[PDB]
Amino acid sequence: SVKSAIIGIAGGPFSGKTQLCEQLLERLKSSAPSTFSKLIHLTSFLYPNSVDRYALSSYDIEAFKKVLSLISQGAEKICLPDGSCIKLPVDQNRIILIEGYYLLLPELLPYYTSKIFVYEDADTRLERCVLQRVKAEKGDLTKVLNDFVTLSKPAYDSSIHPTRENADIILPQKENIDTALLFVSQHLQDILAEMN
Amino acid sequence: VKSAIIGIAGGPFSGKTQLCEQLLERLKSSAPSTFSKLIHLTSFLYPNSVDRYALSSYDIEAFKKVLSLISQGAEKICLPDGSCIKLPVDQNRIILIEGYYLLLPELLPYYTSKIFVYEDADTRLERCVLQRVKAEKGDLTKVLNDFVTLSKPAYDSSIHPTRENADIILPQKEDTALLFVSQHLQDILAEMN
Amino acid sequence: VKSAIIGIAGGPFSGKTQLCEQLLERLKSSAPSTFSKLIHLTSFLYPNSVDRYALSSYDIEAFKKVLSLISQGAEKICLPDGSCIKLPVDQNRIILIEGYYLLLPELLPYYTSKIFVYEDADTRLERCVLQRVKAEKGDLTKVLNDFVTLSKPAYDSSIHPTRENADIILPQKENIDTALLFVSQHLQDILAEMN
Amino acid sequence: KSAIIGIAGGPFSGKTQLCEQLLERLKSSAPSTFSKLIHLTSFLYPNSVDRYALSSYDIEAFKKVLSLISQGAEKICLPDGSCIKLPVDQNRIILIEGYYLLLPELLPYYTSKIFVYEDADTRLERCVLQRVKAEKGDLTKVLNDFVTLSKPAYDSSIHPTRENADIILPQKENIDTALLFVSQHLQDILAEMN
Repeated sequence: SVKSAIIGIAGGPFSGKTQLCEQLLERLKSSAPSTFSKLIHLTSFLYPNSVDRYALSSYDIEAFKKVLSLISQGAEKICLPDGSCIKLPVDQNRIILIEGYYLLLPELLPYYTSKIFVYEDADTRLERCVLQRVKAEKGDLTKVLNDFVTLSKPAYDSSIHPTRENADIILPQKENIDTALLFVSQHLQDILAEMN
Repeated sequence: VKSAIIGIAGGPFSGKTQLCEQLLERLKSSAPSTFSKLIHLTSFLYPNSVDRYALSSYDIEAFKKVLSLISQGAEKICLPDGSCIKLPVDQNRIILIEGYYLLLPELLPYYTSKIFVYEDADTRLERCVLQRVKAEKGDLTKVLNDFVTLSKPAYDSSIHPTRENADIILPQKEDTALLFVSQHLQDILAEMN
Repeated sequence: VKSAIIGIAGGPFSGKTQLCEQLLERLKSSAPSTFSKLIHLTSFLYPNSVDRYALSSYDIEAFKKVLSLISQGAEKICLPDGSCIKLPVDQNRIILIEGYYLLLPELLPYYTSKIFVYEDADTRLERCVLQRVKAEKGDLTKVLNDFVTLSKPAYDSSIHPTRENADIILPQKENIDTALLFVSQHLQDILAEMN
Repeated sequence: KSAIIGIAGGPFSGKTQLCEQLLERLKSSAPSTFSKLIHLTSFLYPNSVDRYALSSYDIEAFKKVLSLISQGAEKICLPDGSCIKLPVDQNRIILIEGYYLLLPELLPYYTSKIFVYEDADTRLERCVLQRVKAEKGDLTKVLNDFVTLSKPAYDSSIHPTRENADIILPQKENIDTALLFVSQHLQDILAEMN
């Protein structure tokens, strides 16, 4: 009865996957308002008091698998290690967008209806990091560079990057990605059309 | 009055050609009222080019002008092949194009969609030997030599860096890319109507 | 009693074993009074491992003990495979070690110097089948399957990201004589400092 | 008699600083041996807004300078106006540094071929630390120069040449380890010269 679609959107640190997911969510609100849609952040599954948000070792992957299964099974309430609880309606079909670094672990692949990897080069990602944290939020340039390079870079190199080819769709990031946005939104509309 | 151009690029032995042949047959079976045609970038090779992989073997400006004419709604286009195609002006047009260098910067603005079929070089070499050696019974050494001495420098220096000009990169698993791109063409056909 | 440890890593079918033997020749002929020997990381595999490429198949902690013992000047060291290595204590010693997982963060402090033999994936597969199919007349299909299904995930997930831990990355090609000479000169610089 | 050392690398990889310190070490340690550092930027086309792109480089002029040093000519002038006098009574060590030294056409002229490798985010970090934190330039303009000009040039034209090097030296934010490696290599070349 209650059908659910899960979209895993992975990517490296500062690849803009959250903004991309908000844009997809706009299309879902306007084109399928009777379908329940929601964005979930993999960071809500960080272990409590984790120091390194980039490292795979900081993520409760089993809790995430349990949440994925509960969504597929038609559950109405899911609670996350965050402390957050999410009401999932049972009088609508559901499409859950999920966003994070480690969505494409082999162990996780069978749970997704669709799999996307937001690909951006390391320098462009560092540029986004600097423009957000230094230019906009007036943080300290050296500390921001060091957080990126000493913490985010080893995590990306060892654990995130090798999962990128597990995606069905790799989205290369640019100044304007409107065409790729409509490819993906049309794909999600096709998913809901078959689901409904 | 409307024409849709779909560029599907990819490395040597990435299967992009068969991908477009299958999409072409699906257009023939499911949308005969729409004009569909597949153009191969090899139609723009220079005469008697020994190296089909190398960028230097391709008349890129001739390809840019054929693309521009298709974008402007031209009714007849002629190729360096010597062949000429009539594109009807009383039908919507959906043009599949396949080749190594479709995603050079100067060509990017003409496409309705830009797709790169991605595989790792060892995967592509495996495909190359399974076709050329196991099926065609070619000499393993000569096939490996063609791949590594001719196709690999071309891909490494001239094809690979264009992959990020695509709107969509399809990592190939050996069916997935075919389903995605056919659904994409259904959406494009509906929007063009 | 001084010891220099050279860690030589690389992917599957990168030719690092052959390169290490070439380095060994130059050590034998150039510094015969220094003890030199090549050790393979494959002697630290767990018994009856089905996947020789996977990191999970390697007793890395035993490898760390052996590195520590070599540095401490030990004379006899036995490996998980059953081998025992006699290292003279009346000579200085240079130990070349060869394998997939040598340049892993935890292991970096033990090496006197660190090399990664780099080769692209397609040329490594070419080496693989030219050895195993053209020379050894194995089955082309099974060889391709072994490379792509077992060697390739191990390399992509665990070997490749360690390559930039090397002091020297050696790009593989038909003629590596210039790079071979560079590395041999480096190793004799190490020996000259040791004496 | 003659040694040509090509040290290539991407934008903001520190190959210039490394080569400068190698040249100064050569001045102190082998003063009887003629040492000179040639910058590929001396072969930029006039009024180049993009110093990174291959198309802004007079490569043919660079190959002719390479051949003239190989043949032992006594002066070669560079497109920027500097001229090099090569003594006929001295051994010579020519350090060369630049993005495109490892184009295939140019490979045979070198005694040694080195690529200073660093990841693109590390090189952007070097660029920003040097030109924003140290030289007090505008962060947005520096980032735009790196990403819109240096990055396409590196990705399409510098990167693919990197495996033409004999030796790739991986580096992080500083250049000390590469400096020691190449310093010892130059000492071995000098010993061979005597």
